[PDB]
Amino acid sequence: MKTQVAIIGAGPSGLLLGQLLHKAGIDNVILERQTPDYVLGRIRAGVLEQGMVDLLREAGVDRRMARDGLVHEGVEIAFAGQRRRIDLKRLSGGKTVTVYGQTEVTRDLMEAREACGATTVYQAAEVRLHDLQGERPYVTFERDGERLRLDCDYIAGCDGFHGISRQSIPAERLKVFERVYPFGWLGLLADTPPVSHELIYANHPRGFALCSQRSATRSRYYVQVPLSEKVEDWSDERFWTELKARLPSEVAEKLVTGPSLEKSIAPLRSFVVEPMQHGRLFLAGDAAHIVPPTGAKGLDLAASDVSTLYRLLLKAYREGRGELLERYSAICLRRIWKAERFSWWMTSVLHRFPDTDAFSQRIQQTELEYYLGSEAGLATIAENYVGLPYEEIE
Amino acid sequence: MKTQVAIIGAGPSGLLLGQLLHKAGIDNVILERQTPDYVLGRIRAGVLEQGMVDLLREAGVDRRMARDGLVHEGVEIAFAGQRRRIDLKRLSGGKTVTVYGQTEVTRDLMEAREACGATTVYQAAEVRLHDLQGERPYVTFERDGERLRLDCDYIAGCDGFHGISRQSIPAERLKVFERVYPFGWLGLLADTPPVSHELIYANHPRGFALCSQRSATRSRYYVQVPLSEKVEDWSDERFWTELKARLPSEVAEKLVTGPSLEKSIAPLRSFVVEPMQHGRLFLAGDAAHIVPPTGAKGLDLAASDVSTLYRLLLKAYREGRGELLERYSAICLRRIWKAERFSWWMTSVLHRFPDTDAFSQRIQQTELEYYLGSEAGLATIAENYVGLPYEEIE
Ligand SMILES: Cc1cc2nc3c(=O)[nH]c(=O)nc-3n(C[C@H](O)[C@H](O)[C@H](O)COP(=O)(O)OP(=O)(O)OC[C@H]3O[C@@H](n4cnc5c(N)ncnc54)[C@H](O)[C@@H]3O)c2cc1C
Ligand SMILES: Cc1cc2nc3c(=O)[nH]c(=O)nc-3n(C[C@H](O)[C@H](O)[C@H](O)COP(=O)(O)OP(=O)(O)OC[C@H]3O[C@@H](n4cnc5c(N)ncnc54)[C@H](O)[C@@H]3O)c2cc1C
Repeated sequence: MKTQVAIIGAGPSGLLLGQLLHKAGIDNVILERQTPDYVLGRIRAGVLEQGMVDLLREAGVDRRMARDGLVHEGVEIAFAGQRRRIDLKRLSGGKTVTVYGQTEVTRDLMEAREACGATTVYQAAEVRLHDLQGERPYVTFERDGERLRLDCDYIAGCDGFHGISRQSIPAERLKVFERVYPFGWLGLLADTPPVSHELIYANHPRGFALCSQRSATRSRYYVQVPLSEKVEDWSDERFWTELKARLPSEVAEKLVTGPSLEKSIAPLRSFVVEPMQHGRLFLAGDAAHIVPPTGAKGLDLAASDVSTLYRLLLKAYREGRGELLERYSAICLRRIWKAERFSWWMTSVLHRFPDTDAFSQRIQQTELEYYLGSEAGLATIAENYVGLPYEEIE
Repeated sequence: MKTQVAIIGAGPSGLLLGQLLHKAGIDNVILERQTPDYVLGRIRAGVLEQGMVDLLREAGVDRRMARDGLVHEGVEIAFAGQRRRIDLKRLSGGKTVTVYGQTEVTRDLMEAREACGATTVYQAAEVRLHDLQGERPYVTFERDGERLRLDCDYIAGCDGFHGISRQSIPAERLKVFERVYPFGWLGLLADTPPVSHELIYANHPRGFALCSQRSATRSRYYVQVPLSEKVEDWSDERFWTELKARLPSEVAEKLVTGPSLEKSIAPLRSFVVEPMQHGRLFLAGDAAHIVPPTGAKGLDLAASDVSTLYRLLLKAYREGRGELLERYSAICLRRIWKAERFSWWMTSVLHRFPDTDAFSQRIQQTELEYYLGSEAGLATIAENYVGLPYEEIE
């Protein structure tokens, strides 16, 4: 079998690269280990920034987001009795963030790709990548017991942290940067009206909590939990009590609780790999980099990687200027390390850390009292939260 | 013997409190373990901010600083080949910093106090503090073998980190916050014209370096050195070679070197104690708090403590409103913890740390690439470097 671009993974990154390219006359095939159903069970992300809003419009898939997504102009941080709002519209010069669930984003792109008739093979087993430094790479895989060959020009690894494509690169050609954090986020999605018009992040003695939303009648809540915990030990009851124990009393009394639709523990991680390419293989999104979700940056980096990868592949097919695709990693990593620093600062000022000594607790709070009470301090959080500018290409 | 205020220590803090009070008709005695000569051998500080410039004028001791001090409008940070200037005048709204040596500051106040005839006892041995929670405290001490009694109303501990007065408080009434850093600053003062019109701070692979000045013909240089080192192992030659090894090549070639006037290793420390008072005893300056010299904040906190202590003692004697001196610590500590966070951030982004793993080196550099390339990021360093506002009293 044959195609121009082969994309491994059909989550936000595989599907958006796939769509942008189909619209530009550049053929592509997506390969996904799981089912449409299993991919849609993953609740993940609520907050989108301008880059990803503009790209979903560039791929003509913006309709349901323009009606149903929520434009937010501020967010609140709760610490030590206080409750402080960062006005993102004015501390960043008009930028806002968009609340629209990741399940929904994925649904819009799964419906769009289906309508145009571009190839997608779900349940594609044991994907292997071959001949990466040659002029004609290929993907082998198994569909219902039969082992098949797909030839392409170029391969995009959009397959997440556990995907086969970063492990398909010689480990000596790669430099891994990692930090594991001693906690996870216990999440709980409920069909309840949210506790505030805006998102509330909270540093509490007992550990972190976050009040998010998916729409006017759906809510997403997290509490920081230890690496030892397991979801079957946190009953809906247990959770709501602990979430209320971590909020300002006049937020917790206004809380409308209800039964979970979904409950799960995500571990926290900072991960970068350099380079983000090998030969004809280009890693994008979570294949190449993980951030802790505290700063809402995961989909911010997927969109700029994908925007950069699409823009350089157009130049390579429409324009014959194919030399420029070796500029991929250097363009991407400048943006990855600033969103990685933002995601770590966020994480470390808002979570409770094991065997923190007296001095560092005091510094952590003073960090929050400074950045939130200073015009310039606030603007450093706000321009990072709404996304920094994109980079020059040529 | 008797006085109104007794001040333990005749460095920048004891002398400035002492002077301000003599001018307001409030009598005071200073007690100092060492000699005038030994106190003046201590080279310490080069950078002063607006609060301390204005206070030295309030105490009428500003003359030689107005002629001889240097007004600086920017400072430079060197990291990874780059060399970036923070314009402090415009990123903070007109504020500047003053380069004038601490030896000189102390000399101006030792000469002023001498002219007015206010009491100073140098070589005062084994100062003990007695009866602190009573209505009539006193200092005992020994002058040339004879053990003498000094009665006062109130005592100011302006005696540094090693002073007897913080140890004179019941250890249970105190909460100590401390961080020891795994390095020191090797310093070297030379009678050479400085390498730049402005101060250069440098993060280099080999460890930290700083290019400072005392005037157009005198220079102050430091290199970060390990806690194991001893000054007799660093010859002037050894030092100059290492300082040149840590600078941008086109700074190191322009360097005019020469023999040391002074050479010494200061260990780095963050220290806070809460409260900053006990009964009739009020700690000020370095008695109460230590910062690493990276942010030039030590004399910034001495001046606001002293300004606050003077202002509340005037109110207590001129106005009979003596209740307000229990507001001392809460007023001071708000300013101490923001200058302590600034001094730690500074310290950790610019020094080389032991068993730093791949991820944190990358974050440390990304910290520097962000704060220096963002308008808001730069303003957070600049308003902290020139000193934040002072606090409301009433
Ligand atoms: C709790 C949580 C909250 C988050 N909240 C936010 C938020 O508000 N905002 C934000 O910006 N980010 C957030 N994120 C991050 C965001 O969810 C991710 O960055 C996003 O899912 C990345 O898209 P992706 O397509 O690159 O990878 P994924 O979404 O992981 O998709 C990769 C796909 O590849 C498939 N694949 C894997 N291995 C193979 C293989 N061998 N062969 C074929 N296919 C394979 C997988 O089955 C999967 O479908 C959050 C993440 C978590 C965990
Ligand atoms: C390398 C270095 C560089 C620095 N650079 C700067 C800079 O550029 N800018 C800045 O803002 N800060 C800087 N500082 C900090 C600044 O030097 C200090 O904060 C400053 O000396 C504090 O003044 P002080 O009077 O409170 O304490 P000190 O200056 O320490 O004086 C206290 C005095 O009390 C006396 N004393 C002690 N024990 C007793 C006792 N039992 N009885 C009686 N008297 C006693 C001592 O002998 C001494 O004279 C630097 C410090 C160092 C170490």
